[PDB]
Amino acid sequence: TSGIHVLDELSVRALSRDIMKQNRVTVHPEKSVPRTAGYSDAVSVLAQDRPSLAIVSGQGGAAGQRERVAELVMMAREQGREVQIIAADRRSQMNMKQDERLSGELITGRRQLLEGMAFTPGSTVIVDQGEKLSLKETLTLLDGAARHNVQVLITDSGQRTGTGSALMAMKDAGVNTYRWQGGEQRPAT
Repeated sequence: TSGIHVLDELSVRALSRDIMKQNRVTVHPEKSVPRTAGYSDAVSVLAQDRPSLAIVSGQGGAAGQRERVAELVMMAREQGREVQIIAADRRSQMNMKQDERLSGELITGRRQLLEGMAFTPGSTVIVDQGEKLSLKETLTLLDGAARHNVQVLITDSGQRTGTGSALMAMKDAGVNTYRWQGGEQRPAT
């Protein structure tokens, strides 16, 4: 009875549909209405809940959009929790830059990537990406961490014409929850 306001995905389901309503918003190029905050408010609220997992599409602004989702990472900075986040194909340049918080403090990126050991899965992951090649590689490693306290918050920059197709794209990255184990044992199949 109590604790029924938020469920495993009921909260995420409602905000995903409203965000898509602006994803294909009836906007004319003669007077395109900018609204980056439209999916910033819908998606940011879902992280305050618990299960971080939604869809977002950008209309204009590429450099400010990558730093914007990183503002969400600050909300985790105060909560004593680091998070792994990847921008579109522009993330490579961000690695040289973006030293205000992602210099190397995600969470299990220490021994699991360099020596084979495992790190306490308990981070939050959000991957904003126009290209889908970035979404699939991030998804494979994230699968192990998602078993514990992790989640996928992502945006996109190529769903303006096809958004539902992008959802299957992430699923094709190897992520598959069976019953006793997910796709953690499927590094490439």
